[PDB]
Amino acid sequence: SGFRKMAFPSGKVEGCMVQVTCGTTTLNGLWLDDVVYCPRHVICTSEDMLNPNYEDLLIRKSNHNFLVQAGNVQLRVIGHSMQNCVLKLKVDTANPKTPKYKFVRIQPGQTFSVLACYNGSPSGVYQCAMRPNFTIKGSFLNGSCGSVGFNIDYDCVSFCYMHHMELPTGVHAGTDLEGNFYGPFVDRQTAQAAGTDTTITVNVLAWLYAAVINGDRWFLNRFTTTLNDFNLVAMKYNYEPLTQDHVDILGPLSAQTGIAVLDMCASLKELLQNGMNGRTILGSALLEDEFTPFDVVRQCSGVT
Amino acid sequence: SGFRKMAFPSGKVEGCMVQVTCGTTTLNGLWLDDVVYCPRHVICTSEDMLNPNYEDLLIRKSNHNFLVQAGNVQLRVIGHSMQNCVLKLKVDTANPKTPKYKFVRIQPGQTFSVLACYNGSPSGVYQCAMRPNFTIKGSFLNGSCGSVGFNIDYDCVSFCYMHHMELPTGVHAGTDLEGNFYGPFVDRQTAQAAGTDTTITVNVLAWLYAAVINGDRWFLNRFTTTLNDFNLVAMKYNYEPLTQDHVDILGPLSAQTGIAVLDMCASLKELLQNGMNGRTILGSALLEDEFTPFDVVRQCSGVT
Ligand SMILES: *C(=N)[C@H](C[C@@H]1CCNC1=O)NC(=O)[C@H](CC(C)C)NC(=O)c1ccc(-c2ccc(OC)c(OC)c2)cc1
Ligand SMILES: *C(=N)[C@H](C[C@@H]1CCNC1=O)NC(=O)[C@H](CC(C)C)NC(=O)c1ccc(-c2ccc(OC)c(OC)c2)cc1
Repeated sequence: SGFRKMAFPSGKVEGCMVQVTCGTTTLNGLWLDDVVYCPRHVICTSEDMLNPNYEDLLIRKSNHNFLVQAGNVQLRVIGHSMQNCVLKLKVDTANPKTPKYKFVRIQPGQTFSVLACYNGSPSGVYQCAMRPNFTIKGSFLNGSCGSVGFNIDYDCVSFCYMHHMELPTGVHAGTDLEGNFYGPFVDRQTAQAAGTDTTITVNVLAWLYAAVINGDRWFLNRFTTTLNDFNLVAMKYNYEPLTQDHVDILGPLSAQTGIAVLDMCASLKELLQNGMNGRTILGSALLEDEFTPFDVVRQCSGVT
Repeated sequence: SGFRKMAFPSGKVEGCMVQVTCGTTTLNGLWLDDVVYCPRHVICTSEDMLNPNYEDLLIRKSNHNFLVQAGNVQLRVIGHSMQNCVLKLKVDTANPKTPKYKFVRIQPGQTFSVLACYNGSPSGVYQCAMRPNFTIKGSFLNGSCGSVGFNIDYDCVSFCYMHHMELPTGVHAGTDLEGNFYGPFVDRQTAQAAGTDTTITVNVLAWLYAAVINGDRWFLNRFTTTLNDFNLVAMKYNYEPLTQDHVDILGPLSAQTGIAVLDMCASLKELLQNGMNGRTILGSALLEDEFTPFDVVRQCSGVT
């Protein structure tokens, strides 16, 4: 009965990772059915990444310029189209390991597992959150583009993220599986100012609930607050304003711990204004905000 | 170019997870070749866990009392033997998804990925470290026993851990894949005092090196120390004594950052004696010690 940052089992996703090569650039691709999805800047020369006119680059590209490798057995491309910042390649073979899958655009605050890939082979898996400024604080090196972010519900994989770029502040930006960027970002080597990153307030509260479940409960005080007053101090500390919707999501958690949601906001209020005083909650000296209420429940329920 | 707690891709391991049921108790099993490994306390009734005489329990067990399920297709047991705290069942079918595998006993401080399973289906994956007192601080609920810990080197899976038990301090204990417990623990519902948990000193230094690689470098001071003097303050702070062996492991990291290992020990010395002063390193306000020098390199190298 512990609590750690968990990631979805990656097996169902590794069976879709291929290596896509165009010219000299090589990256990762997602092979579902007879289609392979990859970032469109695979057609970019290392000097064209400064200001690329992607439309006048794809016209000079034919099918045979794309070398799709799934393991040491390569795939023949038959058709290729572009959708926003994603490239779609039609291959003469449907991936026999294709799972039940879905393309969903997630919302700021939601979490997902990331399968970091290099040259089409998986290197590792870790859990990420979509920050309110639509960036993510992942770990990515050269060739990691095309690695995807995903959730798993029983047997169906929800593909929500594909890696594209690293921002000047060290964080990361990418697109949904339809090629549409999360946030006001474009595939272009230029300084792109990410917005101010607020803290996902509803996630911090769910994390504090997972602590009470896990014996760590020194932070519960004898105070209380209202949703309006708690919100007022939350904006001074760059926290997301808590809505009645958020309160209702935490409700299941509130029911299992017997601590009203508004009373937990009170303990978080005094925690924000007075600090942890060198103490730690669930082995961290910071307030963690990359655990959605859903994540806490499924971890304390053994959801498979 | 970020740094997060990564876990090995789990795909090669999920293909070995089965459900093992004996009487009413049901847990997870590791199906490699024509053998299935599982914790021996599957033969334990919920009242016999207080003081179980495992030898006089296995004799009253035959082959047909063990229901091995791999998915919704069940396996017939033909032979069963006991090895320390592990149970081995001979099945009439070799697992066609068996990988290149190995059974290795790891050492305190080493890290491995954990595939948390329930009813034979995987629920998630996270990274763990073998604490110097031979416990681990994982996340485990009822039915998680038989979940394994593993490392992956190219194509070969190194099975090092199998979950057995939770200790009173909230941490976890288990065996190697030969049934031999890590530490002075036994499979028995009784208060088992874990030893004092020291901090894996060599791991903290490697983590500080990953920070310098990642731009976070406010902690490097203009001081220096010797291995002997640094060790003296390390024992007052319950840190593992640093050996010349540890220094040589960090060497590759020392070479990439240009910071002598002994100078990094100096920065860690003053960090231990003066605190972070509310600052954070790599997004944590604590000194992290679950990153081996190997883990840092492979993450900054894209090892697949
Ligand atoms: C995909 N394979 C990579 C993955 C990146 C590179 C290494 N780590 C990653 O996460 N994608 C890219 O390299 C894209 C190429 C585009 C899509 C054509 N570009 C970038 O990731 C990138 C990095 C850095 C800057 C940058 C410019 C100017 C700065 O000064 C203010 C600055 O400050 C640090 C950064 C731009 C684009
Ligand atoms: C396997 N399926 C489980 C997994 C455990 C239970 C829930 N979380 C886990 O990690 N294994 C067990 O339940 C084993 C059974 C043995 C091997 C026959 N036992 C325990 O995990 C266990 C838990 C707690 C105690 C305990 C006793 C006395 C205390 O008071 C001082 C105390 O303090 C908290 C704890 C013993 C054994």
